[PDB]
Amino acid sequence: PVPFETLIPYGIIIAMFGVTGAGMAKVRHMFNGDKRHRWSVDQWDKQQMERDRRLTGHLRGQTDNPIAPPGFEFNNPWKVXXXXX
Amino acid sequence: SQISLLLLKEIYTNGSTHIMLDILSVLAVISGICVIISKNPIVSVLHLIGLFAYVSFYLILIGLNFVGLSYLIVYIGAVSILFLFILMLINIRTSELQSNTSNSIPLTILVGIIISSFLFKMLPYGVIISNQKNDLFFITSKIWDGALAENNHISSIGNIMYTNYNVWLILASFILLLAMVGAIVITIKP
Amino acid sequence: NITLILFLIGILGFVLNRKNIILMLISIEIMLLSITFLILLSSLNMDDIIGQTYAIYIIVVAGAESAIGLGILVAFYRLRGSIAIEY
Amino acid sequence: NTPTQTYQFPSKTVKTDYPLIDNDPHFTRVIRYARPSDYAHGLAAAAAGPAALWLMERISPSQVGRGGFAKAMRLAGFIGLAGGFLYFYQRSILRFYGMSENAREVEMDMREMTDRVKAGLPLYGE
Amino acid sequence: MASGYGLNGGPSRCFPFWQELLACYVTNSSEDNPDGKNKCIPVMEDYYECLHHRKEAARVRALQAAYREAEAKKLQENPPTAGQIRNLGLLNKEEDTKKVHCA
Amino acid sequence: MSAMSIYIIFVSIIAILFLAIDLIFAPHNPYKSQSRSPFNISFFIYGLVFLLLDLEILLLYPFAVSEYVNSAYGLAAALIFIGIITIGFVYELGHDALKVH
Amino acid sequence: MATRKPAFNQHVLLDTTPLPDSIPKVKEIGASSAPLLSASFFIGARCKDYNDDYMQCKNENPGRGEFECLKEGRRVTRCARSVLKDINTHCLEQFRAHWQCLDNNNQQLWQCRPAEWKLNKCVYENLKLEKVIPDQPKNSTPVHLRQRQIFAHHAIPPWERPFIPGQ
Amino acid sequence: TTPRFWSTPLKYCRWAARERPALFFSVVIGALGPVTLATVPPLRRLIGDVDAAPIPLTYPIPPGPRKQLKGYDDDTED
Amino acid sequence: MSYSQTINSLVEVVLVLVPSLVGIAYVTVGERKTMGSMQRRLGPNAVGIYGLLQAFADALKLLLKEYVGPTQANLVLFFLGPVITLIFSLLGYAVIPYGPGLAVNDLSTGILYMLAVSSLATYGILLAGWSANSKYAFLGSLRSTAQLISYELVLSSSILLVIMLSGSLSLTVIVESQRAIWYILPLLPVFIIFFIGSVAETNRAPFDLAEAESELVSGFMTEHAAVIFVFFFLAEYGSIVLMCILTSILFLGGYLLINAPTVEGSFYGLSLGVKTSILIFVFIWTRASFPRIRFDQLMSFCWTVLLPILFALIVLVPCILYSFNIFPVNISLL
Amino acid sequence: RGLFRPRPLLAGAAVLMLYGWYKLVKGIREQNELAREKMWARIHLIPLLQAEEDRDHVRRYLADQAREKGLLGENIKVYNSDRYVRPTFAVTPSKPAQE
Amino acid sequence: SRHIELKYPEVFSHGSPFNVPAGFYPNLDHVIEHYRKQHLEEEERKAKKLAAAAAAA
Repeated sequence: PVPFETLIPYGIIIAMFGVTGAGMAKVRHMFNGDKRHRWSVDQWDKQQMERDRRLTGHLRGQTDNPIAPPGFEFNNPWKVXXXXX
Repeated sequence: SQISLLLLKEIYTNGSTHIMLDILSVLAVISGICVIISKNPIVSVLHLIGLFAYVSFYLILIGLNFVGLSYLIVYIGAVSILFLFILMLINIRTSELQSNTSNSIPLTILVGIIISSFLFKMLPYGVIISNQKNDLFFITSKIWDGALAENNHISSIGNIMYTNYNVWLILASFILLLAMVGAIVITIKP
Repeated sequence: NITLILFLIGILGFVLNRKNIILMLISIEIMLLSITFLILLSSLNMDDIIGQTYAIYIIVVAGAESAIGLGILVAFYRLRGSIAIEY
Repeated sequence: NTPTQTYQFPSKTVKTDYPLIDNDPHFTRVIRYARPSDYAHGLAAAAAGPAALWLMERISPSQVGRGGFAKAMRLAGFIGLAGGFLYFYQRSILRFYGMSENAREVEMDMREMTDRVKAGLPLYGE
Repeated sequence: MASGYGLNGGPSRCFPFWQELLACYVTNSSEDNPDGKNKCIPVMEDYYECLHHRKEAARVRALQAAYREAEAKKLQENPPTAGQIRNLGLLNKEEDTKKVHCA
Repeated sequence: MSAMSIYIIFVSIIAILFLAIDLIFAPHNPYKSQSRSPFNISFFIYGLVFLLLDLEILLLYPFAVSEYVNSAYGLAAALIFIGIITIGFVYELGHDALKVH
Repeated sequence: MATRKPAFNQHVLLDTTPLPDSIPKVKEIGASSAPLLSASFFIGARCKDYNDDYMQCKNENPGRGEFECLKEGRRVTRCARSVLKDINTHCLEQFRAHWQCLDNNNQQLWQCRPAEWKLNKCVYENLKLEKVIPDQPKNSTPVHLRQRQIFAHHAIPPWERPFIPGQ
Repeated sequence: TTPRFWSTPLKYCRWAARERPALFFSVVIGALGPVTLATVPPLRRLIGDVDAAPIPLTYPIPPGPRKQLKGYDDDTED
Repeated sequence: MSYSQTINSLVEVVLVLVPSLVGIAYVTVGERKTMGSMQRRLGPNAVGIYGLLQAFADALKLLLKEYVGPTQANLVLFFLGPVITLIFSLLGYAVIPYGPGLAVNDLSTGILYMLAVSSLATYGILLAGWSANSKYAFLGSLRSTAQLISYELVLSSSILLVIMLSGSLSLTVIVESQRAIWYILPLLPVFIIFFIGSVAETNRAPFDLAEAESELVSGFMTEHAAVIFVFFFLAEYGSIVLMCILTSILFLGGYLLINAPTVEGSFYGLSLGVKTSILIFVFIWTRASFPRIRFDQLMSFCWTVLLPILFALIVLVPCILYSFNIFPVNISLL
Repeated sequence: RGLFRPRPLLAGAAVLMLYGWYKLVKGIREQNELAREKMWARIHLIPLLQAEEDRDHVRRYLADQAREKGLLGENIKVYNSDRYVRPTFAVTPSKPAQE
Repeated sequence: SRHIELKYPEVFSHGSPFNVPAGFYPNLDHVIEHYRKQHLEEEERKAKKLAAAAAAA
């Protein structure tokens, strides 16, 4: 027959992988503002996310207004560090 | 009357703390000192491995991930295993390797002052920018044309490593070849 | 500056050492790592991948040289039984 | 159709005796412009290797075991073939460099390369 | 550095200075006139400044001392807060943008 | 505080707790020259050939993430490098320095 | 502010000083990454010449391209602004569907073909702009016009069809 | 017993495949690289399998002079 | 971002490490039950309902057991190697993508990171054997270290072939690249070699001389007492699971399947788990099926069979990628 | 049993390998085509993003020159060339914003 | 000699072809014209030597 008590630990192992998958996807989704996350982000994507924030306030915020709001021309972030150049 | 220059903390996209560079630097010197004052050569190599790790972690935190991981894989993972192998097999009495370090103390002091004073003046302003009120700050911005398709450091090396500078690669292969044949010829029975 | 201090430590290995030739190899490895550390930080300051490439070849050569030196030491230990200088 | 830019890259100028044809000629040009004496010189150079080894054996025997000399002759033949071929290649390519008398070659390159211009071909290929 | 290959796969940031230094030397130095390479002196200084930034560091700290000296003399009755600062140029925060800009 | 940084903390904390339990709760009581023999050269050789071969693989990893740009020209020099290092492997096999029999 | 990638930044420095009146003022683009990615090929259609001109001006003025090309810099902004007003006048629904799909799909274009095909049809029949990708392999179908996307997490509905202009 | 390659090459290759398979086919696999380099690209051209053009990895600057454009100037603003 | 970055990082690490250790706990339970069923017996069915508490009883027994160290050689050194081994054996979970970019660290050098942490774990075994202050036990630990670095070369050589197809060291890219095809079909011999190398890398039977009491001089792992045994046992079973995850990533399509955020995540995690559980089963299956290989023959197998084949494939594969115009782009795409 | 004869196993292995390579040719070619589209999409955006960044650098370079002449009385010359060099250092206020 | 002639003038063609900012590379036309002249002068010197000193014999 089929020894199913032998299979129960495999079901536990598979289900733990399911919890990590579901949990990671959920917490990232909430972190990005009820939005799917970004992955494999290069320097171009990183810069585009900073530009989105200086338009909306959120690194994931979107807007399609063809005109920038006032003060956008002053809020471009120049990053400051002490040591490692 | 307004404050045209504005400074504020960065919330996300923050970046690591430069404090961690200070802890790693003192861990390297402590482990380095422990290398040359340890009684047992095996324990000396353990402190040396520790020194490799701190330098390797240092390189990773400043963004030199590929080279930093290469140190872990190659120096810790291969070179120092070979060192531990031979040391842990050969017969060693610690009494035979321990000299009176006190007789070396004045020469130690003199050599340190002479060598450091000359070698420090040779360092370009980049490496001495942040070591020993009016603190200077590095500022960075973005480009778009430069960032069209960024390479990771390992890809930038790979772009030139086999084509522009491949003479170095050939030369290194010959050294590896010679090392393989040489170490075998002097150690094994034919 | 950290690389300078590390180079001193490797230099001091010879100064503080009369009888331990295994420490002699280790001091050479500390000096090589110190010099490679200095090249790597300078090439990050000067935005030059060639400096990183130089570091990679020093690592390879330092690894190959450790292989030869451990081999020579083994050919020496086989006839002697000690790596200790009677000083 | 002159491209209005007939010298596009900074090249190293080298003092030689004969006109420079090509400082980096394609492998097939070097074979095609080879003179019949280049084959003669290259073959004789190749044979010299195993012939020298054979001569050493006949005058100063190596006292090697049964199959040792055949193995050394196989390696000496390959060494001679490599050195003979490199010498053959050098003899031809030195005329492309202008480091050796090259009048037949200057004519041939002028003949060949003018023809590609009249066919609309790129001078050196694609 | 001078190689022409930066960390991100692009060219190295000091390469244009190196190319110009080599350009100045090749076209001004010669065997007939060896003193033409004196024209290269300012370009060589620019290449050394790109690598190591000594002159720029000396200027910025000289200026920052003056900037912080004058900033202490003035009185900030109501400097912008970081929260108002973080709302600069945002879609529905015109009040904070005007306050930060003092307009 | 990043996920990677927190991860190393938690993994190390796990190791501390396990040490803590056995060093706090498990019973403890302190229950409490040599000869020199020759060692086998085979163990140096394993580490030797590992180290040199591990260095050669590292020098090929940039090629695997740079193939599109390297194209035919990079492949040629990568193949030359591979060809040179496999000759040294042929020396290692042929001389039976792994103690085949 | 250098192009070096920062690793220990903890602060941001902003300057409130405006441009001098000697410089003509242009209004900046107010569109974020996902909308202008979904408008990128339409910007590339109308504004190719000005885009190229601005990059040619800068190459003509090495080391000084920033300061010597501001007027051509302003023309690029106004041409791309004209496409974003035009799309927001004629194709707003299909525009929003595409970039909201992109913004949920790691900004990967092969995960949003049905929305892109909808918008490409709408943009073509209003603003007469065609998506064009240079140097695509001639033997194969262009990748953005393929019914099936091998790398799409969601398989594509058979009914949703690629928009070939002029069909 | 064990054949010699330079005496009878075909017999040696038969023995090597059966007696040292790992080393023999490793030599065969390694040799297929150069063989496919010399055979497949020639055949692909014959069957029309054309190589794709390189994708841009830098901004594609147009050659020749600038186009002397008029439009979207400062008078067009607002 | 929406809530605190520190909170986000805490929850993600908890979501990976805690379920991963539960998985490791039940792999040891499953190994005994599966080998039991193959052996016409049951296995654990008493400690807990259906034997599901067996691994926890074993761990709690071992943690409350007294530890016997060396003859006061060095207390720090005695624990250092075991601590090193466990920490660096669990570190490789931090780059495992449970879905696209769904890793603790979505690293562009992720594959190199796994290779680095694995080579740091080998030190603890060498270090532990030296601290035993026993000649015979050290030679076994030394022989074990020789096996681990040798078959580490096998895994590194195998991985390079996979990187040639994907053009990337990022684990998410390697998986997304396999929407074209699972690499097991075009790299089928590489997958067999990589699986064999992962069993040898983990000191698992038929390469289990580290734990072989029957052999005269082998079995230095058999001398690890209470808390040290827990460390090495957990490090090993956390390495077996990680090897089977990494094999699923590299050759079995990773998390790929054969609209809500939670459901899509659950399926990707479940898909990776099924592929990992299957390879976990194969690990157990081979241990029950074969006798032990001698140390001299296992080192000959690595150096005169596996590596010569791998380095031949290192020549063939990129020649094939060039010949068909299929060298992949190395830009950030997938 | 035929399940363990090498000949059908070898044939089965080869077909799986042949199928996998055929699919890999189709996958990497279409993946290379997707990369072409992604770059051209970025290329069309680069001038409008770069012009915006170019204006910002122009603004702040001038503001720094106005600061220096106002504060120090004149402008210190860092480079002898007339070229624009993106700053490595920046004058910062002694404190950050309060909140 | 005080002037240094480059052993490797082709170093003027070095530089990464990827991620090039607009207006990054300095103009090198005077440099190429310098080496065009160096090449044309040398060819003339050989031309006026094996065609003028060869008419004697």
